Amino acid sequence: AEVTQLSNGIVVATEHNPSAHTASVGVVFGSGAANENPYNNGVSNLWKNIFLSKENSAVAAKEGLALSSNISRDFQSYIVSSLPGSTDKSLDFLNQSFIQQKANLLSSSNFEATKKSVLKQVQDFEDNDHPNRVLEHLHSTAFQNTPLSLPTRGTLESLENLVVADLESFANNHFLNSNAVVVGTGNIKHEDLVNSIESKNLSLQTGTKPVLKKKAAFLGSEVRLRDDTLPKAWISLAVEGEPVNSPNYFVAKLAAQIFGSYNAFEPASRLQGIKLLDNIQEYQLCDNFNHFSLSYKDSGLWGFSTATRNVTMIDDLIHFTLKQWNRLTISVTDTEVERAKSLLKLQLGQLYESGNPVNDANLLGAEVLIKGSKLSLGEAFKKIDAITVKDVKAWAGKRLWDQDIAIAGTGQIEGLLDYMRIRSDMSMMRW
Amino acid sequence: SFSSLYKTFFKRNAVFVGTIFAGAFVFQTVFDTAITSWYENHNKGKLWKDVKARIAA
Ligand SMILES: CCCCCCCCCCCO[C@@H]1O[C@H](CO)[C@@H](O[C@H]2O[C@H](CO)[C@@H](O)[C@H](O)[C@H]2O)[C@H](O)[C@H]1O
Repeated sequence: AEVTQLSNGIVVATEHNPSAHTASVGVVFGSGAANENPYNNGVSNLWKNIFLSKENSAVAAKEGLALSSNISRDFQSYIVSSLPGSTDKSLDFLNQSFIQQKANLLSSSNFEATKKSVLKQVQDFEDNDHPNRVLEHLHSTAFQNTPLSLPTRGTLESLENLVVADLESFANNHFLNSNAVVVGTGNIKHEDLVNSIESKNLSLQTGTKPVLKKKAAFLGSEVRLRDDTLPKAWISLAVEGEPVNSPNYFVAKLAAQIFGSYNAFEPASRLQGIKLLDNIQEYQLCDNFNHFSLSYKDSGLWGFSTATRNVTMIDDLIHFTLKQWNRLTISVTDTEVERAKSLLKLQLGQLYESGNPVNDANLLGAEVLIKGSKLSLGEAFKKIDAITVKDVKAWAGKRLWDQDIAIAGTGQIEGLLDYMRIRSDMSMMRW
Repeated sequence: SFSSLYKTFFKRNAVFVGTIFAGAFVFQTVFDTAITSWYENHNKGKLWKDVKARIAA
């Protein structure tokens, strides 16, 4: 009823949900793509896929279990889902995969087949997923030569050069008890899980701490992947944002909610209380846009992504959007701040109070790894309601006004002006 | 110019038009006096003021 957190060597964290009809048990490691290098980039993604390999999944399915794995920038997860009663069967599989097995999943035929699978996977993403590919390039240029610049799926070049040894090296260096948290969500009790874990013994690399490196840094820059054969222009643009556990974490998320998301083809989306919408609908400057406040351990990105077929008016799209951002520093109104509060609460509620145990597992593990605990919506909502117009203006004057930007784009971006023209729009002339 | 010296007066903002114009007014006065003084001193003895000092009727 408040999320329990116990440690006996292995940190166990659970979140009991009485309305849930299933249960998820897994392990979340405090290491992701941000802990790789340009040459082993994609190793985590390769691990995810061998864990989700047919051999491993068939074994789990026979037991009535479903496997899930997510590779993020700061973390990595491996979850098993089952009925509330088969919760102990999940632990056995989990125990087996990360303690008993090794040479079973890393066999020549399984590794090569899995490698070939992720290779075609990544190739398709880079070849067809334009909005996400652009967002990945935003991170790449914004944090270039820094941990946060590496794509989570890895790069084709490094992927084709990866061997079983690379996987093992990463596992020995990151899949450690000191860098992990065993999570339990859905319909399960803490005692049931802690005792079932405390039932077994061993340690498997005890006291071993993960590798350390240099911190993430934001660099005003841009990467342009022009492709005149594509039907649209896809653009992502952002300034240095807030890291997780930043004092302005919510103020930044609220600022992003002010401008929000938009889908020109959805009737209700066109009626939102967003001033930018009055400027962009007259000549239909875009098909959609979405503002974000991405937060990581060392840094973050605040900005937006947009897609448009109006290739001759991209300059107006960017101009109007950045002119609106200017407003956060000098003229954002009370009702805009109040509307943002309500919608932010709804966003967080939908994110944290989702009816999915695997989602809760990922969120719970990631947070307890970073701050040792998980913040409740009750506390989050209180912080949000305390945000004032002066807080937004103070934050904007620091993060937005006359600040460097990172830009990424693909498709028909001839109309996207030079860096300086876009950068100049981060402020307004004053007397 | 030194970064910290600039920051104490304008922080991370460029100088505004109002201050530019105000500075131009001050510049005009100080610059004129400095140039005139250096110019007249450089030609000391040749100026009418200097000649009138000795010469009379
Ligand atoms: C025809 C002959 C007449 C010549 C007269 C010369 C004109 C001088 C104009 C001088 C300053 O005009 C001034 O320019 C600076 C940018 O340099 C503007 O600054 C604006 O952009 C800068 C740079 O991104 C921001 O730091 C700043 O916060 C913002 O207000 C300022 O608001 C404006 O007031």
